[PDB]
Amino acid sequence: EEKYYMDADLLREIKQHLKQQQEGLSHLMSIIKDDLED
Amino acid sequence: EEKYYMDADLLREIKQHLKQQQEGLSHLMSIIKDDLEDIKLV
Amino acid sequence: EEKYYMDADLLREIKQHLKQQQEGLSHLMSIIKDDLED
Amino acid sequence: EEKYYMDADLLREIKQHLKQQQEGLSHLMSIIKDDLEDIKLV
Ligand SMILES: [Ca+2]
Ligand SMILES: [Ca+2]
Ligand SMILES: [Ca+2]
Ligand SMILES: [Ca+2]
Ligand SMILES: [Ca+2]
Ligand SMILES: [Ca+2]
Repeated sequence: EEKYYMDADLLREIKQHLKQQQEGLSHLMSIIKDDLED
Repeated sequence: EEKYYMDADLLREIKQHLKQQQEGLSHLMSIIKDDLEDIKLV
Repeated sequence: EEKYYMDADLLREIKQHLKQQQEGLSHLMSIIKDDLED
Repeated sequence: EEKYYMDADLLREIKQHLKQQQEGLSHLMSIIKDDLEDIKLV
């Protein structure tokens, strides 16, 4: 079972990056979605 | 059929997103690399 | 009305980046979502 | 309550995503900057 030790700090930073990226994309969609469609 | 105008607000928000992505990727990749690399040749 | 000229190539690259980033995040969610929840 | 193990597959896919993000941001930011900057001092 291949697995990787990490501290809570590193896992938190990974989680935060994914969350913030999604939030950013959703923010952009709120501007550009209606242009992609018309 | 080949050229577009983009509104200022949309361009501003895109540039801000890309800048923030970049700052985030750079930090995250550096800390992942340094934490997982536990033995390094001097 | 402040606006910015660009060619189809540049707009396509912007669109592709946003689409590919979303796809990547959705891909990661298909692995990590059940860990975030339990 | 302070340390974790991450499975190999999840780590692999995260690293791949970050690498791909980075390659994409670098390219996109460079072409945006160069296209919008239309006058440059020699
Ligand atoms: Ca719009
Ligand atoms: Ca407009
Ligand atoms: Ca370490
Ligand atoms: Ca999982
Ligand atoms: Ca496991
Ligand atoms: Ca130009």
